[PDB]
Order: sequence, then C-alpha cells, then structure tokens
Amino acid sequence: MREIVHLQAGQCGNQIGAKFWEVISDEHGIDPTGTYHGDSDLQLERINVYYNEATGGKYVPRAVLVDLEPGTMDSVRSGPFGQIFRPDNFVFGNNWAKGHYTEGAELVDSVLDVVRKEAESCDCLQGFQLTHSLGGGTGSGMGTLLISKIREEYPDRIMNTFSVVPSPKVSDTVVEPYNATLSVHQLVENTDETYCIDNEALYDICFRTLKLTTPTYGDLNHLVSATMSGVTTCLRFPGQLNADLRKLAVNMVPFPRLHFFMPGFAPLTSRGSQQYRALTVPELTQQMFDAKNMMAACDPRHGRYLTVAAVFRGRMSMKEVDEQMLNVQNKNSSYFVEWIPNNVKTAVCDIPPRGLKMSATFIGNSTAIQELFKRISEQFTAMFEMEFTEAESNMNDLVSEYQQYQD
Amino acid sequence: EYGVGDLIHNRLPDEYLRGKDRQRALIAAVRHHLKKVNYQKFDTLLAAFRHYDKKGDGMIDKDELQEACDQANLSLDDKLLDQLFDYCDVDNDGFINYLEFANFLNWKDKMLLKEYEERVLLIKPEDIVLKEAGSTEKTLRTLLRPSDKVSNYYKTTSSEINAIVGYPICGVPTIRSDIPAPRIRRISDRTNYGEEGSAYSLLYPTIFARKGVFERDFFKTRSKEEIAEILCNIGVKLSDEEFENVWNLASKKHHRGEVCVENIRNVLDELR
Amino acid sequence: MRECISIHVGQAGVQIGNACWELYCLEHGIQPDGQMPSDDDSFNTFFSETGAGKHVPRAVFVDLEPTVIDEVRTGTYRQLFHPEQLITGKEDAANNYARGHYTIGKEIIDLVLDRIRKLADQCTGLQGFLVFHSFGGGTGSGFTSLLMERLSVDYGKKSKLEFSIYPAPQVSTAVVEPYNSILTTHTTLEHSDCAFMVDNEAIYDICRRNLDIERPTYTNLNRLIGQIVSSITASLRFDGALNVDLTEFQTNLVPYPRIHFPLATYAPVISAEKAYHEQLSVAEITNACFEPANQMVKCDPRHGKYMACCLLYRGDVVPKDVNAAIATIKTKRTIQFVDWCPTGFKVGINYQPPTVVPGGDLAKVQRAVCMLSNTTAIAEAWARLDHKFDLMYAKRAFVHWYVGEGMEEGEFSEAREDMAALEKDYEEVGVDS
Amino acid sequence: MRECISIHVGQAGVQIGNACWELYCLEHGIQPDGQMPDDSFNTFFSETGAGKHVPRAVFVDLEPTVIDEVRTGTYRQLFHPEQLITGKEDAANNYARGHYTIGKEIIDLVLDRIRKLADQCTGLQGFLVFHSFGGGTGSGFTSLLMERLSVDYGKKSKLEFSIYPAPQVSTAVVEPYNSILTTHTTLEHSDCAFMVDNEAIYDICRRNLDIERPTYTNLNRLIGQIVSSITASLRFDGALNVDLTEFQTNLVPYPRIHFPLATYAPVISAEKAYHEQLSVAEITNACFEPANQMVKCDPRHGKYMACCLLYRGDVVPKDVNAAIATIKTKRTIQFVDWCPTGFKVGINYQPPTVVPGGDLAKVQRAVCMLSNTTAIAEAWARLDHKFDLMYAKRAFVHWYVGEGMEEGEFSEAREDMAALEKDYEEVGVDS
Ligand SMILES: Nc1nc2c(ncn2[C@@H]2O[C@H](COP(=O)(O)OP(=O)(O)OP(=O)(O)O)[C@@H](O)[C@H]2O)c(=O)[nH]1
Ligand SMILES: Nc1nc2c(ncn2[C@@H]2O[C@H](COP(=O)(O)OP(=O)(O)OP(=O)(O)O)[C@@H](O)[C@H]2O)c(=O)[nH]1
Ligand SMILES: Nc1nc2c(ncn2[C@@H]2O[C@H](COP(=O)(O)OP(=O)(O)O)[C@@H](O)[C@H]2O)c(=O)[nH]1
Ligand SMILES: [Mg+2]
Ligand SMILES: [Mg+2]
Repeated sequence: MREIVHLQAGQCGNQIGAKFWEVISDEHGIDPTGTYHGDSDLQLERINVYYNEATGGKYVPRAVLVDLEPGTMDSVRSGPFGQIFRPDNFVFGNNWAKGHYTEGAELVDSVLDVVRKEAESCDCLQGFQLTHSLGGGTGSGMGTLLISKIREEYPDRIMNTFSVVPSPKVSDTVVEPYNATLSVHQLVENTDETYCIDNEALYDICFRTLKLTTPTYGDLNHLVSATMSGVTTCLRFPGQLNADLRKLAVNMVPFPRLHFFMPGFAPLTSRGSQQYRALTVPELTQQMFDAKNMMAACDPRHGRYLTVAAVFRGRMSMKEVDEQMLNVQNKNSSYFVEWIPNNVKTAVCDIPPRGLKMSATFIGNSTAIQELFKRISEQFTAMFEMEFTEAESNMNDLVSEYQQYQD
Repeated sequence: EYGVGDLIHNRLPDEYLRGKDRQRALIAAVRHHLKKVNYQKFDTLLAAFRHYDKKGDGMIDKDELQEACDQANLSLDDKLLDQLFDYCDVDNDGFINYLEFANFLNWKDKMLLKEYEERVLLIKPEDIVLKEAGSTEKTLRTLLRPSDKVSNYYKTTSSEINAIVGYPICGVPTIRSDIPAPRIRRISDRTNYGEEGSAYSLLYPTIFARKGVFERDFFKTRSKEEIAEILCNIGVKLSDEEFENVWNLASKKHHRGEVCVENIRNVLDELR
Repeated sequence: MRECISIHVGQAGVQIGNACWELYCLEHGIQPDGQMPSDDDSFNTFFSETGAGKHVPRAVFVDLEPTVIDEVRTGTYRQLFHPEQLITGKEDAANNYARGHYTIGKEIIDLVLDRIRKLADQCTGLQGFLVFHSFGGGTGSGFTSLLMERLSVDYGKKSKLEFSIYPAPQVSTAVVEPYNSILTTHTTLEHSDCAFMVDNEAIYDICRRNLDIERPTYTNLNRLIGQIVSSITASLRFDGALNVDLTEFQTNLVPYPRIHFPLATYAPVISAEKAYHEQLSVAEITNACFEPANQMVKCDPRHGKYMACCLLYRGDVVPKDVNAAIATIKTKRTIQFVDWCPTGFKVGINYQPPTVVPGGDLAKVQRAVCMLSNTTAIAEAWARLDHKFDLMYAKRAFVHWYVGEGMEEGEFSEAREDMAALEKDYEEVGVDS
Repeated sequence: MRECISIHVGQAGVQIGNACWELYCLEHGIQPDGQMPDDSFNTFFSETGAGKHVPRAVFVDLEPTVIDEVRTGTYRQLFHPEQLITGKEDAANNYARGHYTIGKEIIDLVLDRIRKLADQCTGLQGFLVFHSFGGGTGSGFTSLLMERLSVDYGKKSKLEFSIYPAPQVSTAVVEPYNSILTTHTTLEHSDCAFMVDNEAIYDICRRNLDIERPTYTNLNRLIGQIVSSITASLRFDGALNVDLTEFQTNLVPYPRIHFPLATYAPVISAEKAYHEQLSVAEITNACFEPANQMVKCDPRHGKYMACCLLYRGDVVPKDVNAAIATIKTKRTIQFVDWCPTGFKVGINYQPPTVVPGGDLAKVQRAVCMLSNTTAIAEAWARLDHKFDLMYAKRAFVHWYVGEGMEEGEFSEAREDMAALEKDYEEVGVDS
C-alpha cells in the first residue's frame, strides 16, 4: 500500500544498507535464500513495503546498489545476506568532481532507469531512502546528484537520507571539509529528512555505555541500522498510536530549512549490568534523554530543543508515556523553546524488536547541530571557485537561522 | 567476543553471531546454488529426492550429500558440509527428511504438489496444507527454525485484549427482601422489607386485609392439629387419608417452609 | 422502528468502536458470528436482521489509513461487520487538516455517501447520527469537517451527536493539535446540534484514584467511554419509566444555537474490592457526579455556572429517591445555577441495570447514572487552546505544510476571530441581571 | 437513628482506636470479617446489603508503618480500603510540620471522608477525635482538623480523648512546647475534652490489676472501656439514658472550663474479685478515692465543680441515692458553694463485656466517672514552668520557625495559658 525505494551509495552507505537489510530480514523472518520462516502472520501482512515477491514466494529487496568500484560491490555480494538482492540492481562503474561531473555523469542514466522502473512497478509509492556519507567523493558527488534528479522527477514524495557526518578527531581524509561543504548545498535544498550519524559518537557509545574493547565497523553499522528500522516500523507493523513518515515530517519540520535530525536507540545495556538493571518506561525515558546516548558529537546542554519525538516498540501503557514526557518537559523547562508548546511527540507500536520485550527510538531536532556546522565551516575556511563561496554563504545562512530562532 | 547485536537482542552465549559471517555466506551460497540446480534439472520434487537418496532408505546422509554436491559441481570442505547438514537437520535426528529437504534444499512453491505426489509414507497427513486461503491447490508445511519462533514474541495489544466472545451482585436493593422483617417496627424504621403492598390493595382491600390477616400469616407454617382444626372450622370436611394426601402434596410443592396456608389452599384448588 | 446510525472516523473513533460494538453484543446476547443463541424489539436501533437470522450492525468505518481498519478485518469481529461498510484508503492524513479535507478527503466521500444512502433506505425511522473521532488528528479533524456539509445538505433537520476527544491541557501526543482543533470547531458550530466532549488526562486520574489502575491503557479508556454511549442510547433500546428520545434531550440541552457543548460524567466507577464495603444508594451516586474530582473533562466546574443538566439513570431506581436527591443539591451553595434557568434538571429512568464486561476492571452495580452538563466553565478550557494557537501562529510556524495542498492562509485568521466571538458568547450569557 | 463519627489521628489515637474496635465488635457479636453470624449497631456500623458491616471510622496518619499493620492485620476486611489515609515523612514531633507544611497536603482528602460519612447519616450526635498532646501529628494536625469542622458543622458536639503529658514520665524533649500550642487553638474549637496520662495508668495497673510490667497494649484496653461506657447510653436501653449533648451542658460551667477527668471503677483482676463483694454503694467510694484517679494530680488540693456518674449493669436507683447523699455529708470531699447540686447519675442495663486475653474481670456492675475539679490548676502551673525554662534561652525554636511558624506565636500562647490559670483562681474563691 505504501512503499519506500532504497538507494545505496558509497562504501559506508553500502555497508550500512546491507546491515539494514539483514536486520529487517530477520525481523520479518526471511531466509537469506528468500523463503519466509516465522510463526507470526504479522510478518507477512506487510511485506510489500520493502520487498517484491518473485515467482514461487521468493522475496527480493527494493534497493538499488550504486558504486563506481567493483570491490565494494563484490564485498556486498559475498557478504552474509548478499545473495537476496536483484542481480540487475548492482550498478557499478575520492573526488567530488569525479563523483558529480566527470565519472558519475554517465552512470546516472542507468541508475535512474532502474529507479524509475522500480517506482513504476509500485502500486502507490510513499517515499525514498538513501544511505551514504558526506565525506566521501562517491557518496557525496553521486548522492547529491541522485537526490536532485529524484526530487526533480517526483515532487510530492517524502525523502529520508541517512548521512554519515564528518568527525573532528576520527577523520581519515583531508578533502573532508571540502566534500562536506559541497554536499550540504544540495542537502539543504532538496531534502525532507536528513539524519546525521557520527562515527566518533558511535565509538564513544561502544566504549562507555556498552563497554566494547574492539568495536568492528559491522558493529558500528548495526547500531545505526537498528535506529533505521525503529524509525520506520510504524509503516510495517500495527501499533496503538500509528505515525508514518509524513506524520513525522509534518510534526517535526517547523521551517523548511530545519530538517536535520539526531537519532537514538534506547534499550542499550552491556552484559554485566543486564541482571542489575530492570527495563521499563521511566528508565527507558532516562536512557533516551541521556546525553551520552546521542548519535552525534553535539552536546544538548549547550543549545535548545525545537521538536523531539519518540517511537516505542512493545507492550506498554500510554499513561506512563504521557506522564514521562510531561514530567521531563517540566523538569527541563529551559532546554525547550517557549514559543512552541508541547515539544514532545509519542508514537507506540504493538510489536517489539528481536529478542527484547520493549524498545525506544529517539529522534531530535535541536539547535545543537549549529556547532557541528560551524566546525566544518571553520575547517573549510582555513583550507580555502565561486560555488565554494556560495556554499560557505549558505552554511553561514543556516547557522544564522539556527541562532536567530534559538534566541 | 560478542559484538553489539548480541547485546542489543539479548542473545544467549551459545548463540553468539560474532565470527561466523563467512560461513553463513558460504552456506547461503551453496543452498541457493543447490536449489537452482534442482529446479533446472528435476521437474518433480519426489524425483529430485529419489535422485539424492541413492541408497533408497528414505533418508539423506552426509556421504550422500557429499556425492550429491560432487554431482552438482560444488567443492565443499568437510566442516562446511557438516555445518550445512546441521542447518538442514532441524529435528537433530541425524537424517535429512522429505520435509526439510523440500524446505531448505529445493523450491517448494514453484513445483505444485500433484496427485501422484500425494499418492506416494514419506509425508504425514499433517504435512499437507492449502497453498493459500480459499484455494483448492495444496502444498507442504513450512518447518520452522528454532531462531524464528516468534508466536509469543509478537502479539497485538488492542484487538487481542479486546477480544471477548458473548460474581454475585454487590450493593443494596431498593426492597430489602434479604433481611427478615422485625416482629415490631420502630417508629424511626422506614426501610421497605416488602410487606407494604400495592396501592390497589391499600385502596380496595380484600377481606383478609380488612380484618388483619396478611401475607405473613398466609406464609407462616403451622402444625398438623392446627391445620386440622382450621379445616374443620372452615367446614371443608375431609377424611384422614385425603388430609394426609393434601399434606404430602403441600410438602412436595416446596420443601423449605412447607405446608403453609397458601400451599394448602393451592393444593385444595388444584384437586377441586 | 426507532433506529440510529453510527460512523467511526479516524483511529480514535474506530478504536473506541471496537470496544463500543462489543458492549452492544454483550447486552443483547449476540455472538460475534452474528446470530443469537438457539436456546424481540430491543436490538433494532443498532442491528438489522437478515433473512438467514444473522444480525448485521449499522456502522460505517472510514479511515484514510489501512493499518487500523485491517486490524478489525483480521480481528475476532470479522464475521459481524458488512464487508462494504469497511472503507479504507492510503497514506493517511499525517496530522494535517489539508490532507483530510482538500486533497485526499475528496477521493473517498463519494463512496461514503453511497453507504449512508443505503442504510437510510432500510431504516423505517431515523432519529440521529453518531460520529466518533478526535480533534487532534488530521483525519479526525479534516474528514469530519467536510462530512457534515455533505450530510446536512442530504438530510435536513436530523440530529447529529458527536463524542469527540478534547486535547488535554497538559499531555499531548502531537504538536499541531492546537492548529487542528481550531479548524474543526470553526465548522461544527453551524452544522452540528450537540457535540459531546471527553479528554484523555481526566480519564487517567479516574483509573488511578477510583479503580486503582496504576498503568491505564487505551483499552481501559475505550471501555469506559463505551459505557457512556451505551447509557445515552439505552432509552431507545429498552423500556423505562422516563424514556428519553434523541430529539427531546436536544431541546433541553441547547438554549442558544451556539452553546451546544456539554460534558459527560458517569457514576459509579469503582473496583471490585470497594463495592463490597461501599453502600451505593440513589442519593450517593447522584452526588458522585458533582464533585470536582469526577468530571471526565479537565476543568473546574466551581468557577462557572451550570445551565442545563440531564441525569440519565439505569437499573433499580424509583422516582421518589431521584426528586428528593435533586432538591438536596439545589440548596447546596457550591453548585451555582444561572438565574434565568430556574429548572435545569432533566431525568431519565431505565429498567435495565448496567452490564459488566467479563475480564474488565469495572464492577457490576444495580444502578448507574450518566450525567450530561451544559456549563459555562469550558470557556476557560477554550481559553487555554486559543493561547496555544496564539504563540504558534505568531511566527507562522507549521504553515507551509498546510498551504502546500491548496489551503489558503486567510482561513487561519478567520477561524481565530470566530473563536474569540465564541468565548465572548459565554461571557455574554453568564452575566446575570 | 443516633450515630457518631470517630476520627483517629496520630499513633496514640490509632493504636488506642485499634483497641477500641475489638471491644465494639464483641459488644454486637460481629466477626473481624465484618459479617454477623435490633438497631444497636447503627451508632457505629453502617450495614451493606451482603450482610457486611463497615465502621464509622476514619484512620488518618502521616506515617505508613502504623496504618500498614491495619491493612495487614486481622482487621483488614473490616474497614473501607480508602478510609485508611496514609501520608509520608510524618511530622517528627514538630507542630509546624503537622500544621503548616505537611498537614495542608492531605486535609482536603481527610475532610472529604467526613462529608461522605455524614451524608449517609440521618441524625448526628457528635464527633470522637482521638489524639495526644505530646506529638506533633497528634497536636498539629488535630488543630487544623478541628478549626475547619467548626465552620463546616455549626453546633455539633465534638469530644476529644487526649493523652495528657505526665509530670514525671515523658518520652519527648519538646513535649512541653507542643501542649501549650495545642491548647491555644483548641480552646475555641471544641466542646469537651477528656484527658488521661501515662503515669497514673501505670500505678493503677500495678496496685489494682497486679501487673508488674504494664505495656501500651494493656493501657488502651482500659481507655477503650471508658469510651465504651460513654456511648453505651446511646446503643442500649436503660433506666436513665444520657445523650452526648446532655452531659455536654452538665459538665461545662464556663466556656473555658471544659477539661474533665475520667476515671473508672472497678478495675481489678479475676482472682481478686472472687473474694470481694462489689455493690453500688462501694464502687462509687473508690471513684472519689485519690489513688484511683486517672490523671496524676491531687484531688484534695482542689475543689469539685460538677461530677457525672455513669453506672452500668445491675444497679438500682435507691442504692445510688444512699451513695450520693453519703458523699455530700463528708468533709474533705469539698464542693464549691456556688454549685449546690453537683451530681448526675446514669443507669444502664447491659453490663461490660470481657475481651479474650484481657486482664479485667467480669463484674456485674461497673461505673465510669467524669469529674470537673479545680485541682488541675497546679497541673497547668507546672507545665507553664516547663515551657518557660526552655524558652528563656530560645532552645528548640529554630526548628519550629523553619517550617513557617513565627517567633511571636510562642509568646502569644503563654499569656493565653496564663489567662487560663487565673480563671480557676477567679472562680475557685468563694463569695
Ligand atoms: N480514547 C482514545 N484516544 C485515542 C486513541 N488513539 C488515539 N487517540 C487520540 O487521537 C489523538 C490524535 O489522533 P490520531 O491518533 O493521530 O488519529 P487520527 O485522528 O485518525 O489522525 P491520523 O492518525 O493522522 O489519521 C491523540 O491525541 C489521542 O489522544 C485511543 O485508542 N483511544
Ligand atoms: N495510652 C497510650 N498512649 C500512647 C500510645 N502510643 C503512644 N502514646 C502516647 O503518644 C505520645 C507521643 O505521640 P506518638 O505516639 O509519637 O504519635 P503522635 O502524637 O502522632 O506524634 P508523632 O509520632 O511524632 O507523629 C507518647 O508520649 C505516648 O504517651 C498508646 O498505645 N497508648
Ligand atoms: N559506520 C561505518 N563508517 C564507515 C565505514 N567505512 C568507512 N566509514 C566512514 O566513511 C568515511 C569515508 O567515506 P568513504 O569510504 O571515503 O566514502 P566513499 O568514497 O563514497 O566510499 C570515513 O570517515 C569513515 O568514518 C564502515 O564500514 N562503517
Ligand atoms: Mg490514523
Ligand atoms: Mg507519628
């Protein structure tokens, strides 16, 4: 009834998308071959959102895997769940100019033909989701081009991009501020939801709250894919208070230039303290409003929160959730704005994730990302023909709008 | 040693998935290749099973699976074949049966089950299901891995809690028929025990109400000689045998509070 | 012969109807399959008999999102409803009045009026409408806005009776609920006749201090709302001493055409363990309706004044105890009536006691009463909602989502001035001589 | 048709009131479940149609650990589950905590129960509030409880049963501070208030009941028998039945002198009374005897104003007349010259009953006295000296002023009690 088209750009986007497909596949009970295995009919009531039924009950993802290098393509194909994908949806061929003007200018015809075919085969399409990073040449140059072309073709749709954001300490590329500054220009204009992911915040979450000694890139991607599934479980599973992507967008976008969001996953706990800690709604609220659970190198104590939403999974009451949100908004009164009453939004789904009684996913729109934008601007200006100046101008406009709405 | 997925999904230490992605990919690749080869070569699933079972015992063994993969052009390690065999054998009886062969090594939905397949036992009567709801076509049951048992995991709150298919009363009644009426009523007493009857009865009274005889005197039980002298003074002259018959009928009409005046009059009216 | 129709729009209206329609099946003894047991004119308001003996309810279930109506379609009551009265759409309304009224709401309402036309043809006598929704949602606001203006044109002077979810003063589940509430009640003022009001935060404290339910759930809320609506229409299905028709409590409750928003109060709501200890008489349950704790809308009735009340009883009651309890109330100085309504109490008596739902939290009592009160205290309730509107509209926030579908900006300014006129109407009527 | 409402505030009030309700249930033959296996129970119990009976009692306290033993103990099934009101963090023997900060939180819930209990009432005789002077909750909460019951109920009777702070034995350090503040507000919001003290009950339990080690369980059994004797003219028939308003008039000569002393006779063991003969003309001689007085004071130092004799059991009016006229001819038992008649007699028919495990005996007749004497002037002259010594250096004042009290109200209560002392000397002198 409602469908989402998935696009995978860049190496990091490919890995995160593959982990997403694994997570939702074993949440929906799909064999890596393609057969269905599960006791619950609610796994098969809504399978046309992400999957297409082939002949004989085989299900194939509705994703397009696009890259300029065969190495990552072969890695995803030889990965654990790589054989489920469509063999025609693998389209393959560090500079933003290479990704947007010279080498990526010819593959996008073959990209958009397959994307248009998969959109035409859908009954009543709802939206797009694209996974990439802002610091890679391919993941920026091809990503912004695909966003621009899809927004030109389909005006009245919802689009969610999941972008891995540059970090100050863990950065491994030198053209990182250049690529970020060149990509925010297109991500501020033709985007309905941007989701910021920081690998430094991922490392700190793996270090402090979960106590990992050797965090693997797959373990970093699993935590992102859990939040990616949690933000969209309300389109696939029945709930007590349902809210789809457009219901999230209308509530959480006050002005068209403020749609960059910090996400969160809230039942996180290590093996040592699992018996010592009980899990219910109030301490789920405590963990999800905890600042160390945040997904970016931004500190919420510095700024102010415009709009916050929480999607819950599992069997729980609603009076507890309403009391929890009212109480936390009353205790933290200076941390929310005063010209918008009722900054909190609650959605509750009747289905918890794998191996857990309940779960909580946090999503936030706050002024704290203005520091994240300013640090990239300051890193770019020291290393820094007219489009660079225009990009710096629009970043300055964005942080000025954040400051004038914060104060 | 545990990753982040085990921590997130609270998985048991026996079922940790760190360090097995390569072997899961290899099992999936060999599984899909065998399914593709089976569909391309054998048009009948029973024929494919009979080709795979060379010894004819109805079971598939590890050496038979080695020979089958050698025929199907796959070079497998012994560890890989043992792990794939353990994946295939859900029931842990050391043998691959028809059901999990058709569910893990072959496409069970592309080849529809036919009359000869039903006639040819390898399958149980519980192994046949309808293909889909409201359809005459029949297929095989889907064996489930122990990882994917989610029946108690997913349940809807609203509809399932609401699903209802269609202790003594607590409070005070308007008419206090449960409390027996006191012998003498206090002036402050106002509660209705039921003796205050109809407005018709108070307006136009019957002869008992005029002369003081009421429902309490009607329903009060009496003694044998008292009923005898009451009947004798009325003048309804009865012999002792029919008097005892009337007494027995009045006792049988209601065991508790027996032989009341209303019961005796009802018995007499029924007999007359 | 007396027959009424019920429409459930949006998630909040439909989900109450799941709890509402099972209470009618329990009261009349109808199985979910749709037939009476093998081992009557009391079920004709809500059910129609077929030739085979199966009973079919008169309800239309309309929602623009398929994820909620399909729960009924696969639920335990799939064998009861009409398969063509279950109408569904796609891609909901996203908490937007623009999608529920202007763009997506126009692809459905041609089929919706087809269903209402068919049920009105089978009706020997039609008495009123029963629409269930919430103000905060986009579908609950957008879709019911254009629904009356098709129905009120189609049927001229038939009564229309809502039971809508008031946004709570403190707790809320969305951010544009102050926007969606204003645009709804701009249109119900001249197209409805009586629009009853309940909210969520008042029922939460009912479950805490009366039923001792520390964790109330939406299943518990909808059963208690379902008992009120089953007590409103109980004088149309059963026999009683003082039967109240839909048209005759509409006259007594609406003194002026723009003052038609009464509050619903139910009594007694107690658990199982308290009913053994407590003695519930006629004079106590009617005084259980007037305390400041036990109103089902979050407002203080002591600030305002009562205009008209409707005390609808059930079960083993007698009229002498009712009239003696009323004259006790009028001498109390806490309850203040306006001086231009010397007689403001209307009473209805029914012979059928309340029916306990198995597995529920409510107790079973010989008698219960539903109190409907038209009072001026809800003007301050609307004052908080207008104050919510003013601070959000002062910077034109959440507007470009509204104007992207076809709605103009000028409707927001002309709906706000209607509400300031409505609040001063309560100030005009409460000022005495 | 005559019934009363009993409120039990504080640990002293509740634990005494715990001991009262076993005595009340055994008078009418009702199990602790509350169901019987005749309108005598109408004074204290309201019947439910299932056969249950609910007492007309509201147990209120700010501590959870004193009411939770009622919800757990063997009288769990008897009371209403929500009549038992529970606070938190008590008052900690602070009059300012139980009156200005913590007592204001629950009083709306407390007075709600009084409204609901009195609406089921068809005719009300008065209230029975149990408390103590020493504690913060038993004094601070009762002060605001009583001041708003006067503006809600106009001229309804209100009888307090207070534990008077004994001269020698005491448990609290700021106990003299609480009693001075308690009297200042209660003097204008009550009708009668009967006191006993812990010191006199200790000696009566020793020299009469032969108990070497009395405990607080045994004291409340004797106190509950006195309050059972006062109410028994309402529940049962008798030759001379006294209403609560009858001795409300007959014991208060002036609007400020309303502090009687209530003593009991005979209180002796089962082994002792087997030898003795108990008659009407001798049980009342032990009433005037100074070692049987329930308050630690000297009756011979003061002069009587009025007395109330409530006989129970098998007594005759001829025997009382010889008993009363004997006393008025004697010398050292002194009555004031402006009050020629000073006695009221109450005759009742049902004798007192015995609880299982009790220490009192089964006597055919028993008498409870209510005496209003001038002897308690020295009892208050002593308390003002205790109040003055600590207040001269301003000790334990900074705790009271921390919760909202001001320094001036400690002073203003002092001359009010000083005005109370000179009122006895004003009326004690003959004319
Ligand atoms: N009493 C009750 N109210 C509910 C229930 N579900 C939702 N609501 C109320 O509905 C209000 C908002 O409406 P929605 O839940 O969004 O449903 P809707 O009116 O159809 O709007 P959309 O979902 O956008 O189509 C919330 O503020 C809730 O208070 C329920 O099950 N019971
Ligand atoms: N006769 C009698 N007196 C008691 C009993 N229990 C306590 N008291 C008296 O109560 C006085 C102090 O009051 P508390 O028992 O502490 O209760 P309170 O008055 O509410 O004071 P707080 O505990 O501070 O709240 C003591 O000095 C005792 O004399 C009892 O069981 N019988
Ligand atoms: N979470 C996650 N991030 C990754 C992974 N591999 C690379 N990255 C991030 O991606 C950034 C570099 O992007 P890059 O691979 O050059 O983008 P591309 O050139 O378009 O493929 C680095 O800052 C890394 O933090 C991965 O496996 N997981
Ligand atoms: Mg909805
Ligand atoms: Mg205490």
